[PDB]
Amino acid sequence: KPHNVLLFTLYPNAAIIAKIADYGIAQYCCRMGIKTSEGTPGFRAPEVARGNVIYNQQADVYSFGLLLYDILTTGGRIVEGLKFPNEFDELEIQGKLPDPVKEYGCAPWPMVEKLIKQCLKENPQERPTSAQV
Amino acid sequence: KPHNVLLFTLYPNAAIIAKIADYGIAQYCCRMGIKTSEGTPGFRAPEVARGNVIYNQQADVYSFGLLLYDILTTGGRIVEGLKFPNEFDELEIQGKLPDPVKEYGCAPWPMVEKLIKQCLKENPQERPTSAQV
Repeated sequence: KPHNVLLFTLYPNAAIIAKIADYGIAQYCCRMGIKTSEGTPGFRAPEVARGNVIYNQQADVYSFGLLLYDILTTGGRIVEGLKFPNEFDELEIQGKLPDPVKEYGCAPWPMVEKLIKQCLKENPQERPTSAQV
Repeated sequence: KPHNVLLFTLYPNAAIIAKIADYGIAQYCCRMGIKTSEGTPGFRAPEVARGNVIYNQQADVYSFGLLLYDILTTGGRIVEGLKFPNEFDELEIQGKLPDPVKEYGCAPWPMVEKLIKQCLKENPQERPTSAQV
């Protein structure tokens, strides 16, 4: 989520800025996948939302994509999700999300809107791996 | 003065933070000294204040000392100098200045209070050179 990302400095030309915390539901996914479905609604992969699949580490890429969608449009959809958590979760699980530039009115960043269109596909095999992102 | 010093970033672990500007009265002091007395009252050396001496580059060290006195006690005396510019100039020219820790109430910094006691002496020959500071 945009809440487990910790900022250590706001100076752009630093060496360490962002860090990751809150490893409460981190598990082991070697080759066989995972059956338990956990994660905050609205930041879950489509496979994580449903409880009838065995998903792999690549379901964590979708969440990153959502994070990059919130980083891009300054957390625009998180504010609106407070009013409608049901629509929040439904759209996050489904994948029918608005174009980030069109609605929230941000300066175009065409080389990360491509990532946001890549690592949000409903098919986990098509999303880039974490080493490719 | 603490007005010709320009800040380019407030991140301590940078490479360039402070810079010097406003070279309006910068002159040439090879070996023979200078006779003209110029500079903002309250930031001048004792020799600069009087107009009957031939001072050298080391009269610019005193000003630096005053700057380090304002950097230390967060520009304490500059605020009080607005109410009494005459006392401001008189004390700056004379040299009878209060102990920075005692009056303005700052955390002790004993290795820069030594500079403020060194490069504010009434005898220009005793102050450290700019390469020693």
